[PDB]
Amino acid sequence: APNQALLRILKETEFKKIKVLGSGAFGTVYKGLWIPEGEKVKIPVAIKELREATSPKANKEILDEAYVMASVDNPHVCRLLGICLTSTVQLIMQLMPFGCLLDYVREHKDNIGSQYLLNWCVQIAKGMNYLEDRRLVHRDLAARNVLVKTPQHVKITDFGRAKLVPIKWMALESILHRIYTHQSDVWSYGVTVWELMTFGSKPYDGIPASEISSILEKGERLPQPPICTIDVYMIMVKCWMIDADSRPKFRELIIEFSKMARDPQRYLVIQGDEVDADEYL
Amino acid sequence: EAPNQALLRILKETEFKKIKVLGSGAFGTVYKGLWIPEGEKVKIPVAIKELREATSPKANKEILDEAYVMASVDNPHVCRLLGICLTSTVQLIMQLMPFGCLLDYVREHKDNIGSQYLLNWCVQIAKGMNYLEDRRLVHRDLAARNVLVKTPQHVKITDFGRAKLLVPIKWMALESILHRIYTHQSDVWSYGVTVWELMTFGSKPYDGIPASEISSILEKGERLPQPPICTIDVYMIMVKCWMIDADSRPKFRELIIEFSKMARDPQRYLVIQGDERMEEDMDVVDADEYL
Ligand SMILES: *CCC(=O)Nc1ccc2ncnc(Nc3cccc(Br)c3)c2c1
Ligand SMILES: *CCC(=O)Nc1ccc2ncnc(Nc3cccc(Br)c3)c2c1
Repeated sequence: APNQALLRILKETEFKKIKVLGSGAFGTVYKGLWIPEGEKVKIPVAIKELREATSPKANKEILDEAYVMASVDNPHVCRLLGICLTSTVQLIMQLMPFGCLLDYVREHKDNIGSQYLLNWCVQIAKGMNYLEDRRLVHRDLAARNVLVKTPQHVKITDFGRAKLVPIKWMALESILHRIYTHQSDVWSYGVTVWELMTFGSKPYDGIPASEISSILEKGERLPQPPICTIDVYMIMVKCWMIDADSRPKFRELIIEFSKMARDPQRYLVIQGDEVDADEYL
Repeated sequence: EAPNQALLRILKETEFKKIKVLGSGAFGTVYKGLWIPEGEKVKIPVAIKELREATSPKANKEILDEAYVMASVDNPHVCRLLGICLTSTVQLIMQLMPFGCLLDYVREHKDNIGSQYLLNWCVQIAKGMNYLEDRRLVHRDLAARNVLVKTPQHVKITDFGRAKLLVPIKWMALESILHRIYTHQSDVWSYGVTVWELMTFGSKPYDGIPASEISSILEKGERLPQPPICTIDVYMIMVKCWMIDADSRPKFRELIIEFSKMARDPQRYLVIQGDERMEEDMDVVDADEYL
């Protein structure tokens, strides 16, 4: 029907960049402070200035992404706050205090519980299902791209493609033919999960990126994280089937983990197991 | 309701090669090959199964459930799955058993097999099948060419293609032939023929009989005949397993016990009268040395 989600346009002077968050091949990120004009309030944010090259073809393109971060309302996907109109469009968004899901697990890894890990998997599967339900391919899904609002709430948030290269996290169809379907995302999901279960291991460490396409024919994949039971590692493997049709659908993944979420210690073995923008409104 | 921490190693194909073909089921085939972990100067003897050639997805979601199972059981009497491979058409790795199919071993060293050796295998198998019936599972396919020999002192079941929970007709119960109904008691019928197989050192059950008159033969009340080296005490247990009434058949728990009695005194139940027992480099450690 009508799709009335506001796009709010902010002027740059209202907010400044503090420290750099990460770098992508085209464009970068900052964590900064938004200070509405004369409102005595400093809102924590995240800003993305475009890849500096700015030619026009890319601008009609960067904007379609802003359209999207702006048009989805779901508990599991970040929601875009503002955008800026520099010559090279910038995008604004609420900052998530606990950082990338990838960082959070490295810093409080001695403390993460089995109950906590499954809840994140079930949540992400929902966030990805919402988009697959909305017919949309993320194409870039992986640990450094899910966020932590509170250890109890996570949200997907990079859309660099959001088409409606990260090879280690891409399906075989992708590497060889640049074919992304909803099921090509599932392959990424499978590696994203392996990421949590190692609290931050680099998938395929030290394997030159070019030998990767050949490794997968040869039939090798990522190994079994320690704290994983075989019931969990099996779902990771199924997502890596060379046949895109053999992979689980994001709808079914929500369900499978919801089962394990009921009984976390039966599937995960851990030693010693046991101002806000959002506020703004 | 205890967690399942069974490992599943994923291997890349280049790490191992197929040497000679082993056996065949029309969809799928075995192989005996050599697994060579990357640059670890070791050649491990293996067995590989490249599943049946088509990869209709429907079948892939199915082939993997089998791998889940060979992987999830720890018992001295069931082979245990080592690795799997991710070709498009899934493949499976497993520790090779040096003495081959239990069906082959008995043909090549038949003039030397002793009464004590034969009963020990029966009691062992009964345990291997009980372990599965105890974990709610039907092989559906059990027969001589599917038990293996680790050492003349240790045997293990190993083929699951069917692996169902809840066609080799000569080895199937009557419920199976007419209605495809496998229960744990319908494996018992197979067991009965598997044993008859040992007691003939490899005779083809129902030889020359066209497979289609087999369902009719069984209602006529005929069955497999008495292997010579069998006393009637042993052949009776074979017949009881062939009762048309699935409820009349012996349970795998009870079979373990019955043979354990005969295993105490092998010459009182088996008559052999030869009775008494007993260039290719080695780079090569069998399944155990490598974790
Ligand atoms: C791990 C470093 C990091 O990305 N941390 C972080 C914290 C909170 C966030 N809140 C909102 N956005 C992002 N990242 C980000 C990436 C791309 C585009 C946008 Br506007 C925001 C984070 C990231
Ligand atoms: C009698 C020929 C034969 O099957 N020999 C043989 C020796 C050792 C084995 N070790 C492991 N597996 C098998 N067979 C087999 C069949 C199906 C699937 C798998 Br991965 C292995 C044998 C067989």
